[PDB]
Amino acid sequence: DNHLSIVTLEEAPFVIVEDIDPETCVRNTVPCRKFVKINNSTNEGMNVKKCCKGFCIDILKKLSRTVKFTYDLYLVTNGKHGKKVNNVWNGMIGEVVYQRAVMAVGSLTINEERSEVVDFSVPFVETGISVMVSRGTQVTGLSDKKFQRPHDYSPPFRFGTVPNGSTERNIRNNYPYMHQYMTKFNQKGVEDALVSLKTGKLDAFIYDAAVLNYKAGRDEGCKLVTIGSGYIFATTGYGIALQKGSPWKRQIDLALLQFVGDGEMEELETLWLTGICH
Amino acid sequence: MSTRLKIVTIHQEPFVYVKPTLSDGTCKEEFTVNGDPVKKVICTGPNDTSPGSPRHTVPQCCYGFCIDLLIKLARTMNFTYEVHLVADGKFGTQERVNKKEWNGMMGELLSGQADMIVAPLTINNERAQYIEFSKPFKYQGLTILVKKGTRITGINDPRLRNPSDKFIYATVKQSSVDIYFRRQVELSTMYRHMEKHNYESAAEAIQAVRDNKLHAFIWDSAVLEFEASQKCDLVTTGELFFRSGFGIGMRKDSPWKQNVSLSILKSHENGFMEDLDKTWVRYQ
Ligand SMILES: N#C[C@@H]1C[C@H]1c1c(C(F)(F)F)sc2nc(Cn3nc(C(F)(F)F)cc3Cl)cc(=O)n12
Ligand SMILES: N[C@@H](CCC(=O)O)C(=O)O
Repeated sequence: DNHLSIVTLEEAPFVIVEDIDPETCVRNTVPCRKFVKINNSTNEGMNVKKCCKGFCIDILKKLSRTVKFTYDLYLVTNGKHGKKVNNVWNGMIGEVVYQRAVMAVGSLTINEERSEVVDFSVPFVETGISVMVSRGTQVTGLSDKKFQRPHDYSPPFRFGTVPNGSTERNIRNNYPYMHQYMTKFNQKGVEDALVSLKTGKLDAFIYDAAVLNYKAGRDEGCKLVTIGSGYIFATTGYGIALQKGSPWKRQIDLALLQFVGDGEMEELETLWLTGICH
Repeated sequence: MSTRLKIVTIHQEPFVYVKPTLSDGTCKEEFTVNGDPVKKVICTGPNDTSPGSPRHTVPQCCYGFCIDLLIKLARTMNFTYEVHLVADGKFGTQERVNKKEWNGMMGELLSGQADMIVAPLTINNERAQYIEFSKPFKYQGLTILVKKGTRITGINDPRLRNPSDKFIYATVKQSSVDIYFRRQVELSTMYRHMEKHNYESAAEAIQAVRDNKLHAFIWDSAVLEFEASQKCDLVTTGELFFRSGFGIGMRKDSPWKQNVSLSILKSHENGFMEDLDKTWVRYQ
């Protein structure tokens, strides 16, 4: 029981997906499969052989080596990270909960509701909630009355998130008014969100801190920034999700704390996360 | 016949303040900047801090970021408790006696003297091997505390990387910073200089930087940044190296470990943890 089924999800620079070479996976990439449907009038599909690289993938490679396990990596096709719909978990969390995966590796936010259904490793990347705006935008943070009471402004401040992840869950639980106002500014993803910001179609984008900090540090012309000194609300971290009472957790926690201690972790941050903008 | 949790803490401002009780055995009534009353607890502990001396246990007053967290955890999980300060005044390391033994709060927890560690206790591989840590209630790192004027680039400064009896730098004996410099061969030159000048407690080491006895003090940034914002004669130098978290310590068999972490997660998510940072750290 050394060959583990592992789920991932594409989110640069943590997890990056590529097409296989002209005929396997080269260099720093590992093989990863994605089930692709034949049509939408069927359940029939084929697992396409793809290649995976990125910060979280380098962490997987180190754990595989240290903790001594081999794996079969696949990309989730049901949800994304994890959402409880009518008490049924989807995404990476669902895969672990319904035992299709031994572990979920990726830009997976540790939160209380997910922790009730899966076991998380120690956090290996600091995250939380940040706000991306065009440099100069006057907003104190999530608690700003531009967000909390948007209709007190003429015209009202335009802000959204990418729904169904830990960010929206957190806004839903803490700012009921803000949440119901934001939903008309829901973004299909990070790339759409940044385009709306850069083209004056959005005023602020609220999202995962680690991803927003990476995106501002690599912004062309260093126009888009995170409010404060790249400040983090509801500070949390990314964790590897494991089944509850999993035997793999102990070994995985010690290896991660070893990687931090050794300097191995700072090397990955240098390699994948460092930016030009400051 | 007691189901009351034994809590071990350590004096470490701004997380745990330790003041004497009033002549009648109570805590002086105080108030935060927001006019709210400062929540205080009676914490027993030694008065004679000297090494190799008898320890006369006395009731003292405890308050701070970690006490407010304890009170929140106790209310949420519906447990009763009693607070005592670590008898030897140490965080805790595993030292060779053939046999290896844990000291400090680590020692106290493993021996059953404590049922829980509620302090700014660093999560590391060495301790995680023997005890259960909760999810972090604070992420921070290491930095250097010097007297205003003393110029250092950081951990990669030749006055540190190439030690000499000219520039005396240290940390705290039997702490996580002590474990960090010892385990890493890359920092063995620094560790060997340090081992000869390490202080019993951070307060002693902070006063040593004031009374010109210590040049640089390598310690937790949550503590150091707070100390530099209060005592304007001291400033922190460099950025952060060995970024680490503080967690609640329990035995691997604790029936509280799951609910302790869920409570910490809830507190980060609802702003309670940010409020503690506002009340105890983010000021002046
Ligand atoms: N322990 C530990 C790991 C090693 C240290 C660590 C990171 C490291 F880069 F070092 F790998 S990133 C990180 N973020 C948080 C931020 N964080 N995460 C949480 C959460 F897990 F509770 F969500 C709470 C807070 Cl603060 C806490 C934390 O401890 N760490
Ligand atoms: N990392 C987040 C996704 C992005 C977000 O919603 O902030 C999660 O695990 O849900």
